[PDB]
Amino acid sequence: VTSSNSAEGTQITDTIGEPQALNSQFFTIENTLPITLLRTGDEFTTGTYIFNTDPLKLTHT
Amino acid sequence: GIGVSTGTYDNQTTYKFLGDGWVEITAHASRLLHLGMPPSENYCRVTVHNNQTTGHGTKVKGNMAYDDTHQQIWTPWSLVDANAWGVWFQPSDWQFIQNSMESLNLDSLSQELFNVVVKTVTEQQGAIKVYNNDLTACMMVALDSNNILPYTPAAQTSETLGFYPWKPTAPAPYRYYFFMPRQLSVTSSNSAEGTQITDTIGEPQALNSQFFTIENTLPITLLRTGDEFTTGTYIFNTDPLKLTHTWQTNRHLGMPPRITDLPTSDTATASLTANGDRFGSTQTQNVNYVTEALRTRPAQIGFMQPHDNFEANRGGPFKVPVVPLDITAGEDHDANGAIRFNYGKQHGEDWAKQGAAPERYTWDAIDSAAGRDTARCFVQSAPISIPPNQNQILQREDAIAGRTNMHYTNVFNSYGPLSAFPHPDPIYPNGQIWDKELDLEHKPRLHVTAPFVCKNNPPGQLFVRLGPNLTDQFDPNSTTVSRIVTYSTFYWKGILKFKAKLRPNLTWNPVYQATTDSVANSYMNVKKWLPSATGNMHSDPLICRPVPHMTY
Amino acid sequence: DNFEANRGGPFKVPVVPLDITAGEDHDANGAIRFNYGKQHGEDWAKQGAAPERYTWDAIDSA
Amino acid sequence: AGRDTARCFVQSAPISIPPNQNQILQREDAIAGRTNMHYTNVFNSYGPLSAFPHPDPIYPN
Amino acid sequence: GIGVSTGTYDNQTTYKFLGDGWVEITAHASRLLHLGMPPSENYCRVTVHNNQTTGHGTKVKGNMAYDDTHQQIWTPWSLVDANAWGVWFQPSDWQFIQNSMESLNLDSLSQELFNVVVKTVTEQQGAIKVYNNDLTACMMVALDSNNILPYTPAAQTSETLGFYPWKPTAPAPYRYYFFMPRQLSVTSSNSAEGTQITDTIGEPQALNSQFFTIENTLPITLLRTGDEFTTGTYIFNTDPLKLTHTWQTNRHLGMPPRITDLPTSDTATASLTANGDRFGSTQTQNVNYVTEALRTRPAQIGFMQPHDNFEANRGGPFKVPVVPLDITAGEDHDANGAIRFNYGKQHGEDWAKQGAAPERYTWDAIDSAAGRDTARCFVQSAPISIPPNQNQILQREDAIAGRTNMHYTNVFNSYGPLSAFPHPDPIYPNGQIWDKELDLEHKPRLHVTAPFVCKNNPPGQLFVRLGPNLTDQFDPNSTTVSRIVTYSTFYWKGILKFKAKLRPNLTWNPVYQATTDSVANSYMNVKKWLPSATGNMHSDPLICRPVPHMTY
Amino acid sequence: TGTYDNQTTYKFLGDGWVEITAHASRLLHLGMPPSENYCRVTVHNNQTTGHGTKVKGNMAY
Amino acid sequence: GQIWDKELDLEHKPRLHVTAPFVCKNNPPGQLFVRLGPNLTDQFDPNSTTVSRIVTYSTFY
Ligand SMILES: [Cl-]
Ligand SMILES: [Cl-]
Ligand SMILES: [Cl-]
Ligand code: NA
Ligand code: NA
Ligand code: NA
Repeated sequence: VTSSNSAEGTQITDTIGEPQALNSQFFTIENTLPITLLRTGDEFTTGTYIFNTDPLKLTHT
Repeated sequence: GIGVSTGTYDNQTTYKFLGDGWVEITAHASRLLHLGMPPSENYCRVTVHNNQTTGHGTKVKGNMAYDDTHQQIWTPWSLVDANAWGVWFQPSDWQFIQNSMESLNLDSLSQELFNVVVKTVTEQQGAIKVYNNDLTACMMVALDSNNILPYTPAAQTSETLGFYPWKPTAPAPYRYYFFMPRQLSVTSSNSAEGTQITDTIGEPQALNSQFFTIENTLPITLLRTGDEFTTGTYIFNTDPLKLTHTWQTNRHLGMPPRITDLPTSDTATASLTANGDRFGSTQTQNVNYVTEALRTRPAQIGFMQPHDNFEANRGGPFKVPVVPLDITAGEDHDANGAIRFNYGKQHGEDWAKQGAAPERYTWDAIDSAAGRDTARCFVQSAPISIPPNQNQILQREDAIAGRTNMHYTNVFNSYGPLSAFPHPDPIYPNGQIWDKELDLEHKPRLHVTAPFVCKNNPPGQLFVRLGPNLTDQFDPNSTTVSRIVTYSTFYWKGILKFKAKLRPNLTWNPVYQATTDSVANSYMNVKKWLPSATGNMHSDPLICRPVPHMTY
Repeated sequence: DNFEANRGGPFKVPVVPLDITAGEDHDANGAIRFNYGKQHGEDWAKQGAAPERYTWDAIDSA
Repeated sequence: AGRDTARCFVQSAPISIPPNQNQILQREDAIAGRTNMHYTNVFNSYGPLSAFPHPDPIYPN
Repeated sequence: GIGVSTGTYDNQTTYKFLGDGWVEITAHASRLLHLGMPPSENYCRVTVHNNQTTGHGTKVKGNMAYDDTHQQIWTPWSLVDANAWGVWFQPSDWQFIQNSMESLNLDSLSQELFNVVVKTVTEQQGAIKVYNNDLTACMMVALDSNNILPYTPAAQTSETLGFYPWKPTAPAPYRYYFFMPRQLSVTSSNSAEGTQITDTIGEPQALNSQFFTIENTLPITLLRTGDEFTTGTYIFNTDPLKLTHTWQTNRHLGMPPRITDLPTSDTATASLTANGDRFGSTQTQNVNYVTEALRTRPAQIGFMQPHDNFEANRGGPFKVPVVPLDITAGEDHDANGAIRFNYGKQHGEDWAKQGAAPERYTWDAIDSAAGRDTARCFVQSAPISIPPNQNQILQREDAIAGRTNMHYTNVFNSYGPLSAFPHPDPIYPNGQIWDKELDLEHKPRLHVTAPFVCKNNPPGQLFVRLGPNLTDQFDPNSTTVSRIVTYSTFYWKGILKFKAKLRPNLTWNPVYQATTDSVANSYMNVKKWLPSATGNMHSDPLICRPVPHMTY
Repeated sequence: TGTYDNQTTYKFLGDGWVEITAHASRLLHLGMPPSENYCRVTVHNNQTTGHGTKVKGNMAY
Repeated sequence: GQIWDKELDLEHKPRLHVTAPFVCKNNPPGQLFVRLGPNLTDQFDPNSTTVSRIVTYSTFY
């Protein structure tokens, strides 16, 4: 953290590190999901999903 | 039933897989206990007042933090407490669970006392001691099923049973807090010498006095050598504990901005489109542009906590607890509630180490996404202008109320409706496992000292003590007490069951695992978990929640 | 306008979108400003790289 | 569950004991150069770890 | 069936736990393949003879090891081979299996080809190429169920399918060895210049000639764009593979000698009773005493192997394979069969690396108890005397037949009825998985190139090729061939199932696990399994059998 | 292989309850990816001029 | 405005989200991914980093 008023000699530390073992997560679509191939005569459906959420008031207080 | 055992020793951990990744971890634990007669035969209302005017006293200026004054009810009873990870699993077990499972939950608890032996000591000449069996003598046992008596987690003061099966242990003596008024005024070393420090302790109050006795509240079982005692099975009702840690911070939530083009070489960077022309949303409408730092995120992961905040009630001053989060790059320990504890040889300290001083360790939250780097934090005046001149930005350096070291971050509370954070990590082996909830209408969202809080009523405390072994001469109307020197030993078996689930595996890259190595002086060197040439053991805190997990 | 920092970097802490009052204290009550393209509202006629911008002020007044 | 504002205080960290006047904020100290405005006046300690009883019923009003 | 897909892409690995620690690992693998027309339309009997008198030729003195001469039948067909660990699991999977399981076995194999597309290429002007669909064109497929044709494991020459799902691959061209006499004489650089090196290759022999054609031996399916082809499920019959390594060597087998007293301090040693008075047994009856080194053990763990032994048959000289065991402290690589292999970018090499040179890696057996430290080995004359004078002990230094570098260990064979050793480790991801057994009355106890050898008949090889796409002008009686430039692409899905069992956990100390780290330049640095700024991947061989296990 | 439909239909079940069914349809365009593989890209605006992070007081950028 | 949102996978969750009115109590609707299949040319080498593909694009409803 610095400000325009802040002394000129002051050096700004701006660093970025190497990928960490504890937090690295590399996913690929190919390896995690089943994939459907669609040629011109094909089509694809998700089927119906049911929401479970709370109502939203349409009035203000 | 003199010459026949009344129980079985068993300290093995068995895993039963029911399929679908579900596992039934049954931890058997057994220890040989030693119980000596109480120094006093009755209940005492003891007071501790360290109001010395020198050293670590409370009378010396600026020594509030050193306060130890309080009143307690000392009882002739002892408590058998096994509420600590170290009692149930051997290192490897903990490792295996942490590396392969992703969820863990308490299922049931059972315990029993058996093979009781009572002995008396008499003198001889040279003088040597002789030990005899008092077959008819007995040991008293009581179980508080409804938790009527004050809850006292022994793990908090390293007084649970020993973490080594082949080594004997002893129960901790039972004692509990009693109300006593306590006032202590605030001062600093700089503070004027003439200034007088008020250090007072009052008389027992009618509105808050509670004196309980085991004898008057619980049914007591007498155990002679041929007897044994069981608690029966207790069923836990607690929430599951995640065995993974989170890493996504507010900066990693959602759709990353779209890069303009792919890097040109393996060493190059890529650039986004101009701040002024980028799409997105912010909550600062004084500037016409979006940036990863200004961009609106769903909620706030982690939050600023007041440190090192001390508050005061009738009882006295005390350090307000804080949620254990990541200590960040900056390593702001106290600001993110890192926990430091000191323990004995029975609970980890190297047996070889000598001196009164205990072993100490500082636990840093595994999670890397909810901590706070106080140094890099700051608040900007609005309407917001960028860049800000020194008068429109409050940062670390700036001092509060003209105090060089007191910065805004010290009294800043960021907690709010949008705050989200992980659960404190379980700590093997010194950590407490479960905890009784506070009997208050409005309860806390969690406890710092334990991962599992009983929604209903927690398992009851197990109390023991030797029966007064009187001598030939006894007078009731006399305060004088004569008793035959007696002590006893007995075994304790406990059965703790967990329900755990094996982890999924979807990342392409290998994941971080808890391992051991041969590199000298490494924290994870195999040599630390092996015996020495003369059998000295050493059990250091083990890592946990090694595997990372998506937060959003 | 509170900024906090983690391993990742500095970031503006979000705030609950409430009424901006008579005083019109925008940032203090989390008004939301967003910039969007022609596909999502911007006038198709408008020209230039700059997107259209709008500031949403919570309907609630209490 | 009450609070004795007078005896309350905050200590700078890393924490040192005893603290010199510059590493401890207490009642006396004034905020924004105002004699009677102390930190306790604008301090909010509420948090995930806060627990307290329910207000008492008041007979007969 | 023109505009409709005929299959599903799926490359996910699913774990199904049946309980009791049993797991059903189902590995789905899918790749997009590219097939071009064959350079030649027919079968060729090609010969390779590197008999140059300079460089790496066989005519230069002492260059036997460089021999590459042989004859082969080159076929216009291509082989789809997925027999390699890298095809089925992503790094993390392998890690998870190695860290948590203790046993692994092959269960079933299934494959299918689908979504076939055939295209023709024609020219244009500026000249640019244009691509069109040949809807009516077809691709030929054949499956050798009974393994009539020569078995050719593509893993041996890094020619299996690519280890990256999102990247395209291609089948390897089919070819097989044909008998041809081959003689090459032994020489050394020191060997006299006038000496003439005999380097001969003979004419095809009647007794050993076998020319097979796909057309004449297998039924062939024609696949047009709307067709698809399935192998149906094959069931493996192989033995389980241990996922642990052994450490006990002959020196750690049985009852350790009884120490006289426990060490006096944590730094002290303990001593046994005098050699002359100690109880026990030895197989050297010239000395009246027992010692850990002389003491009789149950059997011999590991054994001495002849290296670098070259033998010769009609075909030519060849390096005799050796059982992959531990390379010891001494690091005697060739003496313990360490395996070194070179592979392409499709199979691991860093995509970023440039130059014709492939990436190379040397695999050292995980097991630490069966290797041999040639340096420290030795043979003592009997009757045995201790200590032995230089004339009654043969050691490393001593030279055989007056050759400075040829020591007895080079031609010593220790194999015998008492030899016991572990199975070669599986090698992810370059390693072959299963292998066909040799059709000889007396078979080998194992194979070096693969962990699973099919007791019965192995899964059949899958062959493919483009159908000759003729032009308007064609003459049969002419050797001239004109064909329309054609190529095709199609998908391949495979399903490999394993039966594996979760490991037990009984040691007190934490056990060695395969982990990842952040330390720069570490072999196990996370950065190796992540993509680069431009997407360059790198998949190095991963450790396996990390957990130790009792041998006796 | 499908039907285009972008109409919003209201179905009143009575008692004031309504079932709003929103149909939405669009024609999409998909071009091939610039790169065939997965990339670990980094963005670092650490310039010492303009809207860089190296200039004093530019954290927000 | 966004309509629904996935809840944060943390033991202690936020009372709401700023970016959306409906937060899925359970699991939210899954994301729909698409991409063109590599359309290779006559010349292709796996051991090469070089990629040649036929220019392709698609449209669908
Ligand atoms: Cl109980
Ligand atoms: Cl097959
Ligand atoms: Cl959906
Ligand atoms: Na600190
Ligand atoms: Na504003
Ligand atoms: Na070697």
